[PDB]
Amino acid sequence: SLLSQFVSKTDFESYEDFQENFKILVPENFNFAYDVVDVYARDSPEKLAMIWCDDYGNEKIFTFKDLKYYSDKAANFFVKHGIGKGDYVMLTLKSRYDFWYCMLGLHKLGAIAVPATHMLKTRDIVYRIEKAGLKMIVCIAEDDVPEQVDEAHAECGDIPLKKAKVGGDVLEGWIDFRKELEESSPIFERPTGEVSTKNEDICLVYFSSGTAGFPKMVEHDNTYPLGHILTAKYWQNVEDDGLHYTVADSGWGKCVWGKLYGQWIAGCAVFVYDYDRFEAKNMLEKASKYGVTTFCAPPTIYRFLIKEDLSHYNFSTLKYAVVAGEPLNPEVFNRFLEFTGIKLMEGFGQTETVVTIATFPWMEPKPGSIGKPTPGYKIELMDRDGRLCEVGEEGEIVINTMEGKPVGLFVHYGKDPERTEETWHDGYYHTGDMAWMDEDGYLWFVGRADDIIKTSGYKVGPFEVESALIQHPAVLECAITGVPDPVRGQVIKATIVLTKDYTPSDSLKNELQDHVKNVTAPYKYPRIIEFVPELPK
Amino acid sequence: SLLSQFVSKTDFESYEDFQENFKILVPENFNFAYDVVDVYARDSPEKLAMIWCDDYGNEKIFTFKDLKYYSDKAANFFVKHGIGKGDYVMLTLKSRYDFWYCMLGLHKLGAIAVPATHMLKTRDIVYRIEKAGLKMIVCIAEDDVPEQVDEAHAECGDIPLKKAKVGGDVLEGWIDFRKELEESSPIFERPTGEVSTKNEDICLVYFSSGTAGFPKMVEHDNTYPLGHILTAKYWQNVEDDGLHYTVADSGWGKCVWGKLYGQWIAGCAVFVYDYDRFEAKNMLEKASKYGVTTFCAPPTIYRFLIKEDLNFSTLKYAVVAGEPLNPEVFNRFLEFTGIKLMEGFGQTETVVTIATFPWMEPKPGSIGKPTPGYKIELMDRDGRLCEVGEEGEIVINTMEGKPVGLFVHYGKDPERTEETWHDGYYHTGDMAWMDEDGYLWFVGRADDIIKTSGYKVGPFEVESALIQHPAVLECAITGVPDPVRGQVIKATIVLTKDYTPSDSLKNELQDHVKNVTAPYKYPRIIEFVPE
Ligand SMILES: [Mg+2]
Ligand SMILES: [Mg+2]
Repeated sequence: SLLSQFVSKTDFESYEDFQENFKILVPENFNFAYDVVDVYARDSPEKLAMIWCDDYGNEKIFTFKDLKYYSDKAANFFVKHGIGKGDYVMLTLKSRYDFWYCMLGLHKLGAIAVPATHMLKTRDIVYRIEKAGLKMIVCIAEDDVPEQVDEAHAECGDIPLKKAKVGGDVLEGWIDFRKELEESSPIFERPTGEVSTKNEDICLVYFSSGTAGFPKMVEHDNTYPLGHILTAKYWQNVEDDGLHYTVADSGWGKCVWGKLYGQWIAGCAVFVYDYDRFEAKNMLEKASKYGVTTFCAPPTIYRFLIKEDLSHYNFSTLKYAVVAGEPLNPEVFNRFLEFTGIKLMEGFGQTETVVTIATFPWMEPKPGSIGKPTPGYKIELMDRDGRLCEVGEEGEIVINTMEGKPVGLFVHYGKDPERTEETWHDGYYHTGDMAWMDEDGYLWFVGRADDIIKTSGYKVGPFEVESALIQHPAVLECAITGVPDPVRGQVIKATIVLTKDYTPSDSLKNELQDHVKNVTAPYKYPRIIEFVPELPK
Repeated sequence: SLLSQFVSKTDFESYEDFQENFKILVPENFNFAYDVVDVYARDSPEKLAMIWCDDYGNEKIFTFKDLKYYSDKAANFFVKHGIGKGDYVMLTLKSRYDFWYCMLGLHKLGAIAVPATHMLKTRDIVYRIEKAGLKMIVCIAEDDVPEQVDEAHAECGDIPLKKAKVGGDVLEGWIDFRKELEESSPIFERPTGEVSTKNEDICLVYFSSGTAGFPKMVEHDNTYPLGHILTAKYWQNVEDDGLHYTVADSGWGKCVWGKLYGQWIAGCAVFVYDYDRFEAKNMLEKASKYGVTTFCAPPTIYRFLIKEDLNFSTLKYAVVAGEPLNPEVFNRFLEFTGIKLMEGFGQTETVVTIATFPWMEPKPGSIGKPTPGYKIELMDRDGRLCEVGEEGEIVINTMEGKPVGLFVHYGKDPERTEETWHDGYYHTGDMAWMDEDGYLWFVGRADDIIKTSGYKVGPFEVESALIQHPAVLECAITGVPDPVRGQVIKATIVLTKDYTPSDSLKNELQDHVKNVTAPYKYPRIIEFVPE
């Protein structure tokens, strides 16, 4: 592995040793695709990078030599269609192996990758075209995505948006990605001089929900991949040798936390299972068969896995498992440990960061607690007056950046200096997450500082749902809030004032839920609706 | 002139006929630099495009051939420094003839021109760099502009921002624009295929004040220059081989309303007078000597002109826009010249939308009647249309499609775009009423935007500046009516524990705002309150 090249020291004897002695060593110029993937391709060509498979018996085994080859071809494909340094390209690719081709190709070119969920609806896509200034969309042919894109394109008018799809029939106005990719030269001339990437250049962007209005663009620089050394080597405890499996769709930040940067730096292969319908038994059988060694999933996924006879799939190779995204009930921890002999080690962070608080391998877990701060991240808890919190009091998790931006922290909200300044000022970046610290130094997440809702892993801005709801005739006014939930953390509640023409009923609730699911990504639908004569203001 | 190429017909007998029958014919693919400037450059090389001069003795006469030549050289200069299609480039060039080179060069590349005032301070420039994703700034060497840009760059970090200046000594990390332009090849090949421009491509962006927060990017597509056919031929009444003079700095939208697009389409040359301090006698003498035939200025300029004893024999037509017009200014100008000031109106987002056209008798103080193709309506709080005498918001009905000249969106701000343009109407935010004769009377903003001597100011631009001072705990910025200035900026301020109200403090707070943001925004009234 390349790990030792980027760190002060690889292994430590305790959390305290790790805190005192760990430093990421950032090279004068770092580009992940060139300095990790292409290095392996030359020095260890046959080293495994990725095991990919289907629910259709399709299997693709990628070495780093393979990934250099297809990412060079991908870079040329992008150049062919006028994509260059700084251009925003959206990727809606689920877990097609093409996602990895495109990411690496865009990194090589110095273009900007914008992964997005396949669940996006027309108005979501319009918003992202406009906010990012997208020059291209690369998407699956399935799930009516190209149709949603075309609808969005029509909304924007006859702009020169490039549209490439993976799979499917020939579509008028659409590029066939795989065909053109195969036709592309495997010789990509690395950009040099001023057109070459620098550490500070943006390479990756995620749209992330805010407390008011629509999702903001979290922009990450070329050193971001290095921050995931902490995520992969120290939190996930991956091994060169190994096969790491994080359950995450490419549309979400967790995909690159678990299926890309830090894993590959640490020399660990990644397992990708591109299924359409989650089946716990399918996931278990495939993961066991391919010999997955380390695992990450949200508590929801572990809930289904533990309802299966885990012992029947003698998951013999599983050596370490981590968890993040939803509240960890100790019962999930215990049942998993009783089946496997493995303790679920919880970690924490944000689209804007890498893992910032985690239960590291030298720590005994406190089931429910996110653990202790990651080295290099000066985590503090700040109250409403800008003062710091002592042990036992709730405050906002903030990151002290007075000595410089930690590796892995975002640069800004893209094209939004106002929101950036509001959230990051006077030497602290504000996560918007609330926690308290116990006497042992363990942190306990308590919720949001704002109106953002977290529902079984999904971060939801209330206005995303409110704006959808107000478009329905029956809605005069509405308020979207989260209500506590033991399993899902929170669920989305709509408090609605109906128009004169309508009366409250379960049927109408169904209709309004259905309306939301057709307007915006369906995970945002209000699970609880209450009809009221008036709202508080 | 190329006017007839772009319209259904040119001649009309009344406002009614014009409003009913005028239509712009938009080509399949239009790029102003190629389809207007380069056309004249080939078919009529010696045709006059621009007379440029100085307060310091300098004169430059530009034909269209000259302009093709230098804009081709400018395009290559931009390419050399990595500027291509869709790249935002800020131009802070006062009235240097270099503005024209750069604008046209950027159009040829399909890059995006962002003109800006020389008055921007560091924080203003940082904001624009970050909002636009600026890849280059081309600016004057004077007026401490390169210093403000350097401060801004330092604030942004090690970003790859190209910095080019016009004039001045060598600066570390700065490009010498004029030297490098002269070294650039005059051979430029029009980009084709994936690299070529389309009607829907953005070519021009202005930062424009909003009611809340910092200025928004008004983005205009490649067809926008055609909308100024209305502004130049019909409102300004320019003629083929005339000489049109609009008094406007290149940082502001009015410059392209008066010194570029519509004028050249109509075959009329533009007069550019790059002075540093305004002197009415100097302006009159230059305009007269060079033979200006048509004129536009804001009311403030007209007021200074009339305080002079007015031989301007070539002047045939004069228009006014940008500030409320007092009938006394109209009367005094008519008495001096025999020319009636014909008022027109619009926004950064549009071309001329309401005007006193040549067939109409002006009502001094009224902005006139709707431009053909702009379905101008007055709308109440209920989305209903207003009757005569009723104040409503000026809205533009776009249900039949976007009128030529209307902006595409607020760049990178779909939320603001949707808030202002939805359900078939673009909301201008300007309030007016219509009289019995159909003439429109402007009455103010629907929002908190302040307008002072023609300067649009978002209150938060001044509020954000003031709150940086230790003395200010809270503050509100509002407009108070002024007969000369339209409105003046007032700051109502709650002070901190350390400070005490005084005229010395007011002065320091005014000075502080002028150091932080463009100084035209300083609060002229300051009221200290307990709450
Ligand atoms: Mg480019
Ligand atoms: Mg760009």
